[PDB]
Amino acid sequence: QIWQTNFTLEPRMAPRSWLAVTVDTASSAIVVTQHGRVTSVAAQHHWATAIAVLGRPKAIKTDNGSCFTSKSTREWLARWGIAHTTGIPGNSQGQAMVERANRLLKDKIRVLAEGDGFMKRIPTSKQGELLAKAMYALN
Amino acid sequence: QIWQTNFTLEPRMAPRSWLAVTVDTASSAIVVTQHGRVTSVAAQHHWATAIAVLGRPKAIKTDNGSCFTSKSTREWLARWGIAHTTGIPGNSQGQAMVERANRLLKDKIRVLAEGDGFMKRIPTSKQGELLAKAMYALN
Repeated sequence: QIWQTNFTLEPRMAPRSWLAVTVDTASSAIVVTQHGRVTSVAAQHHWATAIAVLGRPKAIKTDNGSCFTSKSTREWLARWGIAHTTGIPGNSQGQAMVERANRLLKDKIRVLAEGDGFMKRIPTSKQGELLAKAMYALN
Repeated sequence: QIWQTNFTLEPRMAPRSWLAVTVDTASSAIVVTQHGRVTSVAAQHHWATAIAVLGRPKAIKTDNGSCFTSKSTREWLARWGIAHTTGIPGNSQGQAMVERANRLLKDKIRVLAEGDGFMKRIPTSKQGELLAKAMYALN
């Protein structure tokens, strides 16, 4: 398994509107979690969840954002025995599949939310299940 | 897919020490989430997560706890098209596999926690990743 991971901003999910998104490259399966801020520890929390969902990957591709190049994240990945490659934001080889997942997720979130009567932000108490439904639907 | 679901109390995970545990009967895969209280909505939040991890099941077996027999939970399951069977707490046919999962999970949580130097409660900031690690290890 080789994953692509990024963060994408989704105000429908505010306050925890920073979505950490992983796509498994061979299967196209997605894992998404919500966060208040993009940080090294948010990335690590996200991947911990993703490992529990998909298994432990051999490698993860990210961009060169601080949250991915930090000593903390380097060490977390090493502790897990997961290889890491980084490129510039949006590079195709390492980020095009996760960027597609971002777009698919945002469209799905919008459609579900609007279907439930939410034309703008999703009420806080409804976000977790809606996000899980979007993940289910896409996978 | 037929699941067995229950709640089990794990003080190492306090304050959100109520663990909602699902086992997929054919694969023995487990999904676990943390909760502060056993409620109908906690069960629903748990299953929403479980569907995102395992897929939508045909049926779920639980005990006859309030959180499972409520109008709210009946309706949530119906909305999802998931059949439900209930029995007395601990009944074998519908709860023995999830009770085994409870025991496997609690042992794993203890071993991981003690390995990290936590002889009693796990620090709050460390619980989510430790729980995800336990789920990964068991699956």
